[PDB]
Amino acid sequence: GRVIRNQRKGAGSIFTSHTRLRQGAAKLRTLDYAERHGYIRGIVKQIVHDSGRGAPLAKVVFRDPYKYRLREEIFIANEGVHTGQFIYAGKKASLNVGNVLPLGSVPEGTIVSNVEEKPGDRGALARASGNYVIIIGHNPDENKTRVRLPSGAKKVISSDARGVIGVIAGGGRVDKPLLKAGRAFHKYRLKRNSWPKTRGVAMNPVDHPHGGGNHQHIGKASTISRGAVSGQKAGLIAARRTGLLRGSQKTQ
Amino acid sequence: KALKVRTSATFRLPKTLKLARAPKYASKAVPHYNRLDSYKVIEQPITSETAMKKVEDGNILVFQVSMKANKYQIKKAVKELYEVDVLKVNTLVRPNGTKKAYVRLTADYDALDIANRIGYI
Amino acid sequence: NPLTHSTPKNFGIGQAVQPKRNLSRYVKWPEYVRVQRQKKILSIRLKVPPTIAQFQYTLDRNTAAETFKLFNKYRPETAAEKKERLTKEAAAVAEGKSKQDASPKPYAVKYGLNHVVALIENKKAKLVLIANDVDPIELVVFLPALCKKMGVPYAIVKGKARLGTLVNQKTSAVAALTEVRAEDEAALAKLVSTIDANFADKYDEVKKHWGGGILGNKAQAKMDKRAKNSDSA
Amino acid sequence: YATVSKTHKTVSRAYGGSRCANCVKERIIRAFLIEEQKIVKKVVKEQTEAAK
RNA sequence: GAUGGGGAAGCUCCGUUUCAAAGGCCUGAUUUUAUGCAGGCCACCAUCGAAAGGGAAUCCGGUUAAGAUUCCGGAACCUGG
RNA sequence: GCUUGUGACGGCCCGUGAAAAUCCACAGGAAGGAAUAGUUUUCAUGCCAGGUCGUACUGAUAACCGCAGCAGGUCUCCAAG
RNA sequence: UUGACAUUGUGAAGAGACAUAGUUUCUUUACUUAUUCAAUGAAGCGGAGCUGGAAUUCAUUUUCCACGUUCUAGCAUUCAAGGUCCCAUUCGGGGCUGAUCCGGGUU
Ligand SMILES: [Mg+2]
Ligand SMILES: [Mg+2]
Ligand SMILES: [Mg+2]
Ligand SMILES: [Mg+2]
Ligand SMILES: [Mg+2]
Ligand SMILES: [Mg+2]
Ligand SMILES: [Mg+2]
Ligand SMILES: [Mg+2]
Ligand SMILES: [Mg+2]
Ligand SMILES: [Mg+2]
Ligand SMILES: [Mg+2]
Ligand SMILES: [Mg+2]
Ligand SMILES: [Mg+2]
Ligand SMILES: [Mg+2]
Ligand SMILES: [Mg+2]
Ligand SMILES: [Mg+2]
Ligand SMILES: [Mg+2]
Ligand SMILES: [Mg+2]
Ligand SMILES: [Mg+2]
Ligand SMILES: [Mg+2]
Ligand SMILES: [Mg+2]
Ligand SMILES: [Mg+2]
Ligand SMILES: [Mg+2]
Ligand SMILES: [Mg+2]
Ligand SMILES: [Mg+2]
Ligand SMILES: [Mg+2]
Ligand SMILES: [Mg+2]
Ligand SMILES: [Mg+2]
Ligand SMILES: [Mg+2]
Ligand SMILES: [Mg+2]
Ligand SMILES: [Mg+2]
Ligand SMILES: [Mg+2]
Ligand SMILES: [Mg+2]
Repeated sequence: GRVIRNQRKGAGSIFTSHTRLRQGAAKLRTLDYAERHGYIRGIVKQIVHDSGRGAPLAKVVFRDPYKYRLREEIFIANEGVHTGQFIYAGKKASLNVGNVLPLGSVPEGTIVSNVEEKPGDRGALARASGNYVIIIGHNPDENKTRVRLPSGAKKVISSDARGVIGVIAGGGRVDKPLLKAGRAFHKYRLKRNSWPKTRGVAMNPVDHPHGGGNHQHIGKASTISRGAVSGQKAGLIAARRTGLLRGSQKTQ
Repeated sequence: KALKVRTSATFRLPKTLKLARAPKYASKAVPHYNRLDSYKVIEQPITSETAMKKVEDGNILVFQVSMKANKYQIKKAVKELYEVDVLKVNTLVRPNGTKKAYVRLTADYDALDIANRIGYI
Repeated sequence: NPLTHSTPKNFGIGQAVQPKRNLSRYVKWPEYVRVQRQKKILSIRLKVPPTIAQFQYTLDRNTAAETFKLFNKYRPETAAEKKERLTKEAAAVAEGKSKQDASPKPYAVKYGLNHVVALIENKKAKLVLIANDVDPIELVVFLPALCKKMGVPYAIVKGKARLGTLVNQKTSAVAALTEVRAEDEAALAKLVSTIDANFADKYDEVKKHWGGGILGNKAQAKMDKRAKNSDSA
Repeated sequence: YATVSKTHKTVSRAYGGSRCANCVKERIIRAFLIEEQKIVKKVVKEQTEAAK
């Protein structure tokens, strides 16, 4: 039959992002001379909403070391940072909320955000409202630093990978029931065209693996293999268990 | 000795001698003559009754005039072809695709005389 | 002193715009520049095989200078020189009735790759010069081996351009002597010997010696410091 | 604003038609004190260097 | 949607500042002279895309068979020089 | 009172509700400038110029789309007792 | 998706045969120039040295860290002031230093 929905999302037409209103891209400062030999001061000039983002951004402005001018950066605001606060970025910087430091220079237990996977990538890990990472190890030779990500996964990355002290602001956002259909509607209106969702099981066969039958039913195991093929993979992909998760989760 | 000293890290395309063209044969052998002289600019008198009224009452000459011609070229060509001074020139495009010029003469001139000195009436 | 004032200035991170410095080590060269540089690098990282790398062993500046000195006395005719000679023989010979020998037997440098090769092959050259450039190196790589087998004493020399000068071409690839005025055979034996002792004789050992294999110096220091410390504490 | 005399585009204090006066009272004091405490900072630690 | 480019047998497909030597202003030096060099900059890298978005500035009175914030009258305003 | 305009406020959001051209201002102080006379056109007055294309009418139970002078469809402003 | 071959090179320890000389082949783990990824209007790399100083001296240095910025919602631009040398003293203007050396591997 027909191309199913989850393969149409790929050509990005109606499915591309609703970008018009966003502040710009959140990133750390470029890993230049200052930030990697000493530190460098800035002022959060403004913290502000980003459409379709949970967490607020913090506009933070710095002097150019090489030219007479102001250069403005777009940070994700850690909880507690405030307009007019001074932000410190550098190896030799000091450990307070807001400042940005290389995971090497912060002891075990430090709680940081917007951390890079490789030094310099200008911020990858934990950016969603609420999330953060915690340093759990250091290996002075080959300078790695071990962290636990918000997913529970533990990764090891360069000690030079920069992070920012604290947790991303706006946490708790998802404790609030959406209550009604429109509050989702407007939510997704400023994200992408992913909402509402027809159940495949309400479609006809041309439309979906799940479509058709004289009653609605999936008709075969809804757990699909990784080696499945486009047009096939709808359901629980590569699912290694299935059913109500009873008992405490949480990685050992 | 030793090396240059570039203070900037961008390398830019060197400023190189731009020689001007000095041909060896010509473009077209004989230049074109003036493609829009006063005789080709200002085409005919327009002498509808309602135009004659502009002459009599308005101190205004109406001409059908070249499409390729602007207010500047119309003004000059009237000046030159008719020994008149021009206040301002208004134009429009007729619905048969021809340009009409409402040419207003200054207070010294009298378009009516000037009208039946070119010879219409 | 007067109402003049010492202010100094603090370029120590966090303050004062950096001054203008020489970023020449940092400029983003055009690709053609970057390539020819890295060609030379890449050329040296790899272990270059013995039949190349027998080059690079250029003749020394002193001996060469002494060798260009000689070869210069043997430049080929100039346009004028030849034109001049012609009218001399063309007029004189045809009337004075000489046997197209109201011209003296010319002594000059032999050149051009294909020319010089049959010369070496026919054991006629007495000193072949080979350039160290020559970009398809193949035009030239068989020459030491060749000159060796033909017992023809040769020398690899800096300057295809400079071989070019002494023969009136932009470049040359090879310059060779076969003939010589008796007033010069003396310094040529002498010349041949220094050369023979630096190349032809050393040819057999050079043939066993692979080349290249050189680190860049950020890597060199890396193991000059790793190998200093590790072994001997 | 290009069709208007320059007095319609400033007040005559420093930072005239740009910053709100109360705001220039501010940056004046800050400037003053910080430049002062800067002299204070250097002689505290000029001593420290000779008192250790 | 061109361009240095990269795919494609190819009609062409991709990319839009992208692995590019990407370009132009202010005046000075001329008083052979018309404009070479002398600085210092600025590195923004096409272009099309709104007669409802942004946007320099005009009004009243009169006038035609049929035009009018467009003509006439008077009174303004904007941009450039 | 009615319609429209506008202000200072207040509700709402896991929604917080374009861009760019263009204009001005300020920080800076390169430099240029008077007493035998210099600076000044962001004050006033004064002079010249402003091209190209559209501009009629219909906009609907007859001027548009529905084979048509079709009871259908087709965006909007003004709005008396 | 999985294997083989080609792109494919350099050391080192260890297995494996002519049957316990090292040409050759794989297991490990090193190397960087191919290839690959990221970053930047390729700006401060790598190596040495100055000064400080923790350090304890088994002749004297055998080393290791450093080696301009953190009360404040200011200010930081004209090859930099200073110092010093030149032009033939004009106004202008230029080197050096201020800001240490060496290698041109942008990181
Ligand atoms: Mg997009
Ligand atoms: Mg939808
Ligand atoms: Mg669902
Ligand atoms: Mg559903
Ligand atoms: Mg159905
Ligand atoms: Mg099916
Ligand atoms: Mg199925
Ligand atoms: Mg079914
Ligand atoms: Mg069911
Ligand atoms: Mg009259
Ligand atoms: Mg018109
Ligand atoms: Mg001669
Ligand atoms: Mg005022
Ligand atoms: Mg002032
Ligand atoms: Mg294209
Ligand atoms: Mg346009
Ligand atoms: Mg418009
Ligand atoms: Mg508009
Ligand atoms: Mg009227
Ligand atoms: Mg009329
Ligand atoms: Mg009408
Ligand atoms: Mg009028
Ligand atoms: Mg004006
Ligand atoms: Mg309304
Ligand atoms: Mg609001
Ligand atoms: Mg203003
Ligand atoms: Mg100046
Ligand atoms: Mg004025
Ligand atoms: Mg023009
Ligand atoms: Mg009308
Ligand atoms: Mg009608
Ligand atoms: Mg109808
Ligand atoms: Mg770089």
